Amino acid sequence: NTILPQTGCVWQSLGTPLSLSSFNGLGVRFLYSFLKDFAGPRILEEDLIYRMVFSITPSYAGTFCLTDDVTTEDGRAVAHGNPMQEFPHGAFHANEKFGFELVFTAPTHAGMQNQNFKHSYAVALCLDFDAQPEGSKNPSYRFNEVWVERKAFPRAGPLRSLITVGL
Amino acid sequence: NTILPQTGCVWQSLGTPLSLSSFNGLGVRFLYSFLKDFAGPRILEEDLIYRMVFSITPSYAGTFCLTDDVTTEDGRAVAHGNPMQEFPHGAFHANEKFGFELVFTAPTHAGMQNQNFKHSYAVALCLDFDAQPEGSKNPSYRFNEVWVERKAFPRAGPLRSLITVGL
Amino acid sequence: NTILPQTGCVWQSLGTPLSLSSFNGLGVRFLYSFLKDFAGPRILEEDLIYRMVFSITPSYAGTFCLTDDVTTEDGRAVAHGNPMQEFPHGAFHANEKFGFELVFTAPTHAGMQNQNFKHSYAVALCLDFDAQPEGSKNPSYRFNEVWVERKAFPRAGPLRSLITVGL
Amino acid sequence: NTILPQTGCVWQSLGTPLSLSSFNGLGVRFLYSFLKDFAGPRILEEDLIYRMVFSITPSYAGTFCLTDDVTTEDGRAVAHGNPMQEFPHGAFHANEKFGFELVFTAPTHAGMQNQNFKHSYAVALCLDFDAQPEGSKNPSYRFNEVWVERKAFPRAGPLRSLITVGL
Amino acid sequence: NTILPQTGCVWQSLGTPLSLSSFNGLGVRFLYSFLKDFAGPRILEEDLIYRMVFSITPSYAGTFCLTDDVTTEDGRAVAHGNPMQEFPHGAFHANEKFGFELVFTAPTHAGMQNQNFKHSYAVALCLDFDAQPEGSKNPSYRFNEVWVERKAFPRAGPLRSLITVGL
Amino acid sequence: NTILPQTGCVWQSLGTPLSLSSFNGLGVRFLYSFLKDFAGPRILEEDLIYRMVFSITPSYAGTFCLTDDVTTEDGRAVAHGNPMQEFPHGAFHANEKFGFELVFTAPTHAGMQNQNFKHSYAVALCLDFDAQPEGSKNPSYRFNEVWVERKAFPRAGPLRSLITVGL
Repeated sequence: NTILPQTGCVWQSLGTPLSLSSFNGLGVRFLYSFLKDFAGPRILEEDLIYRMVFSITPSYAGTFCLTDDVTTEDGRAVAHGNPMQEFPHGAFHANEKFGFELVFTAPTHAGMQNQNFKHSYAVALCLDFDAQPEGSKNPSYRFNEVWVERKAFPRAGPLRSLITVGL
Repeated sequence: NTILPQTGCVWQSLGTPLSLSSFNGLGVRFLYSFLKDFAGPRILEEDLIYRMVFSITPSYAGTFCLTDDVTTEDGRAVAHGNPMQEFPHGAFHANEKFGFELVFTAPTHAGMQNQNFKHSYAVALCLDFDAQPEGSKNPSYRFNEVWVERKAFPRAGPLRSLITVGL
Repeated sequence: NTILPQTGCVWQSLGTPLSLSSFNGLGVRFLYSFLKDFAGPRILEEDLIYRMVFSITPSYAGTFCLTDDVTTEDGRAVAHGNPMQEFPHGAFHANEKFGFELVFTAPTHAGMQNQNFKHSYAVALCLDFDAQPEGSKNPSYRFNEVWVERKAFPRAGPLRSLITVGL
Repeated sequence: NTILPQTGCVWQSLGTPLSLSSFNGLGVRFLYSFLKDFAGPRILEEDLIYRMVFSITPSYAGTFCLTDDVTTEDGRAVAHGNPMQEFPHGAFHANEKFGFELVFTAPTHAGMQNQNFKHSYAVALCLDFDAQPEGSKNPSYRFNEVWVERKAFPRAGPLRSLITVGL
Repeated sequence: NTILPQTGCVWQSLGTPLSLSSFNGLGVRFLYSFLKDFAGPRILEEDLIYRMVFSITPSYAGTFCLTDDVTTEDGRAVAHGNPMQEFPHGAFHANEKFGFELVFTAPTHAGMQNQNFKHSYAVALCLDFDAQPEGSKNPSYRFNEVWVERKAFPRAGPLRSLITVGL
Repeated sequence: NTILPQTGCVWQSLGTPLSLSSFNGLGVRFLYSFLKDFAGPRILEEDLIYRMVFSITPSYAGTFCLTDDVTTEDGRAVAHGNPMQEFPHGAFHANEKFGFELVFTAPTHAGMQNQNFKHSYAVALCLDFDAQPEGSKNPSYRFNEVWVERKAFPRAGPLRSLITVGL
């Protein structure tokens, strides 16, 4: 029924949905913007990340890809490069849900340390919207679920400081 | 740092805060009203319940107790009986946080099945507010945390149906 | 001298006598009305019940039987079906004592869970009084003893909270 | 939750409450008056008695003690001696509950045979009430619980003579 | 030739066909309405249910699904929610036979106790009929077979009470 | 509670009641007329039959017996021979239920093959009604239960062809 984790790993959810705008025909969002928001326990610089799973609902049609080259000079991201070919890509229709999973690896081991997603491994997620009518409206999009696979940590409980009265 | 569960148990949280009113000088809330709201997995009729932990913030001063006899005839609960003496009781001040833990047991085993909290084991939680001024305002109260200790179930993950595109 | 219980069971008494009326020629009383009154420890929904023993003293003559079909539309029970043939039946005389024992079983094990006596196993006890004189008086009846066979629980003692002074 | 009995003993209750009067400023009651009233099985002359537990609710203030010397000449007990110092003693307030436990021993073994509480071991319980107003009212007192610890006997059951009809 | 049961289970049939009406464009029937009708032996509250198999013949075209949310306010069921995705769904044509099998499970074991189909697991079966002509006729439907998989119980035989004469 | 089958046998019921007429003072029915109607699985020519159990309700008084000689020339059976003395016989009253069991054997083994009940082992069942009033009414009779003991065959299930839709 659910995707199973590896031998010593667990899954963790982001917790809240989020909505963004088109902002000049395409939307770009770096993977380190998502990773700095998990808060059950936070993620440290040297923590290995194994997988990620997404779920988006757009309001138009277009294509998506994962790219490393992103050209921008002020605010808006204006252009990007060619899709990388170890991460999925494809096209989507309006008001339909699509989702994918990413796998991360290093030349000598499985996983990637959290600090590397900011130096030398700065992958981004780009959505391309096609139509260009004069009278129009910026096609927005909304994230419904974000998951990350980490090393196993203990389950949450209640704090002893909660108990003031006694028996 | 946190309260540890028993040998084969786990903790589970209710998820959202809630606020109620005084409603004629005292507030009563049966424990089966709380138990029908847990939703990670739901609780079934024959599931054993071991403990509970609470956290409330009132807006006046008074006393609290756990009682089995509750007299009511329409809507409002008007009067209650004497506090049971295997569950805590005490007094609280205005705008201060107090919390306690409950333990449940049977004559032959530890725990209590969920269905019994509605027949023959219908415990309630009662808050008594003292002052009676003519010009006044119904002292409200707010729950900040509710936890229950259950049998161990597997951790949540993402659903395979989330993935539409592929590599 | 006394009836012996099974290998891991004990007997328990109801504690108090009770008297009822004829109420239109016959009296009906469901077995779940008796079982909700035992109070040494109370009985829970999933507790297995093995046997029962009764003792009644009527004030007229008639017949008794255990039946599952009972027709009633408001208050009074007006008519019943045919006696079941795994439970006793017979006739009685006025101001004489009669008593019997019942045995309960399931298709795969001995006993019956307490909750079932309310759904799909709702047996009732019916007393039929014969005479129909114009000038008359409702023949009453009185229970002298009720016993149930349960799983073994520990004997009653005194509570530590009883002792205030010390040596 | 409850006081545990010794290795081969059981507890037994007296069954009914009882109320007495002050009767000239103090009330005296010998322990053999209580012991001749237990009736589940009765107590025989050579049965060893181990402990006793009491619970009283008075209607005034005063002191209580266990004494062996009691002076009386007709009806009323008029004066008593000094409290023994292997049994508790203390003071009590009006309309409050107090209780204690007694331990009995012999120079060579634990316990005391029932017949001795009448010859050479005739302990009594005395309640002293203090105030002496002209306009007054005899301070009464009421026993709420009496328990005795005995040798183990089998649990009560129903009698075979109860069953007249059959299957 | 036939579907095989699990290691310690048996199949049982409902015995009789049944016909219903459309009643404002859709028909809803809770699974606990079917389960209270098996009568070879009846089903008790704590009996585990493993599977079910159906067979229906409609008189129009439409779709079917299993849903937990059903909105109704008096008699008629007026609207329902979204189909659950662990139970089948699809479309059917007029005067053709379709059938399916359901599987039930819990977070820790296989099966579901009979009492849960009424609290917190109240699944329903809904049939949607499409056409809306002014001159029309309520599309009826008819059940041809209903089966349930249970724990093994012994085969039926004749009762000794049948034999009156002898050799 | 029920009659137990032999070491490798099972019981099977006929399924439906049936009513017949008196037809000139006596009714005759050969045992092969009953055996050709069982239909769960049908019975083959070489299948061994061990026992049979009956249950009839008449509308008059008379006698019954099992006989091999039956004289008839057209339709009606007019006369029969003497009762066999390895099968029961007796008398019955009006509107009362009577029933019996038959045992079948061969000179070298237990049982009798189904084909033999038509050649050389053609037993019949005859009911004799006594009264002969001019103004009268043909005394009818009705079978309530018929059972046969066979070799063990597997329990019924549902057919795979029932399932058209899928998950």
